[PDB]
Amino acid sequence: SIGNIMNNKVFYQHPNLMRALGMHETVMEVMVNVLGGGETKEIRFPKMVTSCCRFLCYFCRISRQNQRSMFDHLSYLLENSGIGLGMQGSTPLDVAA
Amino acid sequence: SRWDRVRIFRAEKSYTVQSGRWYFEFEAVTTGEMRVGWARPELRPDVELGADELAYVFNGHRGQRWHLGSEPFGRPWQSGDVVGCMIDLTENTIIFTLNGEVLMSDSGSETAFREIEIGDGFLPVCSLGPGQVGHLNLGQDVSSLRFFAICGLQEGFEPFAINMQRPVTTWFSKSLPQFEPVPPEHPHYEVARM
Amino acid sequence: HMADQLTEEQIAEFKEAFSLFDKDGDGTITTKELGTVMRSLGQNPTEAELQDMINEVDADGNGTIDFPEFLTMMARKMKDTDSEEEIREAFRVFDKDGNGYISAAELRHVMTNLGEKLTDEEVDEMIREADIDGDGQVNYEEFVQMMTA
Amino acid sequence: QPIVSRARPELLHSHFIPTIGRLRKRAGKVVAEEEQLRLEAKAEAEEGELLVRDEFSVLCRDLYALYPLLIRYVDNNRAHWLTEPNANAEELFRMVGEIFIYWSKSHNFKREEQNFVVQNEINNMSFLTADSKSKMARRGDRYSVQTSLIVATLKKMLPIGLNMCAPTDQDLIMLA
Ligand SMILES: [Ca+2]
Ligand SMILES: [Ca+2]
Ligand SMILES: [Ca+2]
Ligand SMILES: [Ca+2]
Repeated sequence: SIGNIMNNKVFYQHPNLMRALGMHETVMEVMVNVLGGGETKEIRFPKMVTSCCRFLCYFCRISRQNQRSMFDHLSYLLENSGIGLGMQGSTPLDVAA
Repeated sequence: SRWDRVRIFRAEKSYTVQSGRWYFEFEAVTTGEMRVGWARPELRPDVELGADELAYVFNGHRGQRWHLGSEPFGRPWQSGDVVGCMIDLTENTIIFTLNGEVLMSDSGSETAFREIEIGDGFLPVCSLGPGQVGHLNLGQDVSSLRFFAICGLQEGFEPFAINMQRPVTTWFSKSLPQFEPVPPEHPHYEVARM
Repeated sequence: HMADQLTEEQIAEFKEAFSLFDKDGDGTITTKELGTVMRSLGQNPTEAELQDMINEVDADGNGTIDFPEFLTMMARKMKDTDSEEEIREAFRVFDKDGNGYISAAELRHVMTNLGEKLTDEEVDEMIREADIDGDGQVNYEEFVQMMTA
Repeated sequence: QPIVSRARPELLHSHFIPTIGRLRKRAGKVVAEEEQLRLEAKAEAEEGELLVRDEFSVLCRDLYALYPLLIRYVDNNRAHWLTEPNANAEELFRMVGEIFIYWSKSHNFKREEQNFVVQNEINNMSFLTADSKSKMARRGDRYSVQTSLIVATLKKMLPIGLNMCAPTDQDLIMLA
């Protein structure tokens, strides 16, 4: 689903529409639920986590308004970035950066 | 020899001027290698005038001005020509005139040198080459000057010795070798006391 | 950002170009897909350089090129075309007519459009500062070395 | 310019003084019109501002047709005038001085002179260095206020004016 969205021209032509749909909030909530479970001993479904994180990184680079929207969850991303070191690739810390 | 070629004449260091506008004349009896201008009190006797930063002189043999090198300026003089050296320490400029006509460079520059720092001050100076005769007039008698009224009087310049009883004492570079202590800062020679 | 660098039309054109490379439609560009279009253009590269020209833009290192990476490549290409030529457009803003000199009337025209207003006399003050030649016009060479008018 | 080097002193009174006087009164007449326009501000003042610009432009042409000859003549005769005071030389100083005052006060006068030099490619440097080249001796090459003939002629005639004043008048000059 993330790959299809990032393959769609509308996702890049209308960043405001994506922001209105709350797409970044929905992806973030899915990611933290996986990170919330097993937050210290083991992170499972690593491919999903790095797919959501990579999606959010490209989401920020589309426009400054998208980047500002993700900036409002900077503290939310940081508190989930303590165990993100275990996963390699795109991490919640990378999204915050 | 290399040293018995140029004889440098300058006023005594007690006449150093650090302010005001001053004027003096130099008559070229001959037409050979002679330089005239203004020099700092620390002028070195064995160095050609204008070859370093201690003198601002005009070479009338071929029309050059000398300060840290040579560059064309003015025209060569003839026998009997009078060079009027003028320094303006309020505008930091030096003006040379030839028979009352201000000399100019290869441009509209009416001044030979500009933005000269006062520092220690300046002294009238002249150098004569082999077989050269020149007359230096520092203006103790204002009537003796031949072109001061034509160019220099109305500009606010004064003769270098306008109000002086005795003639200005002059020092010359004597080409008699003498033994002197080796300078502690000599560029090439160092003496170590063991 | 992509929105700053690219317009809606450019994004549509890039997507069509990406779909031209991706004949399968899976959303990724493989080496054979990249190699096929190169042969259509005449070049016959080897897989050694073919992989290198993929890794040079492949961000996640999966070995395939997707649309987000393809757009990021084109975004850089549009951005890096202009490096220091920004002064050329600034010169043309003051230079309405199109020649190589900035006139006082032209300087009046831009100053009229801007918020600050001049009393038709101080316009000569800054133009003579910028114009060193003294011809009353500031050329491109005088503008870049020092900008006041 | 080459033939002025042999000019006789009689040309100062016979030719130069009457000619500059005509230019001086023409300059005063134009600036009188210029100040008339500004005292009554109107939307019609623009229609008439161009008229004085044309009058200044033709005036600057006449000045640049005589000053280069006058400048060379002054250089070859300034020494004699300073050595022996001359009533005619002092009169010429007043004429060139008043033209300079008109040039300094009037804004259009400076503008038209600058336009005349650049559009006609007047060197304004050979006119001041020809004597140096005759004797076999960048910044504002297009135009500069320093090399303007209106102010260059005055500076060459300035010692003549200062020669009139006695040294006791220096205090009065500062007060004025
Ligand atoms: Ca494919
Ligand atoms: Ca990829
Ligand atoms: Ca223009
Ligand atoms: Ca210019």
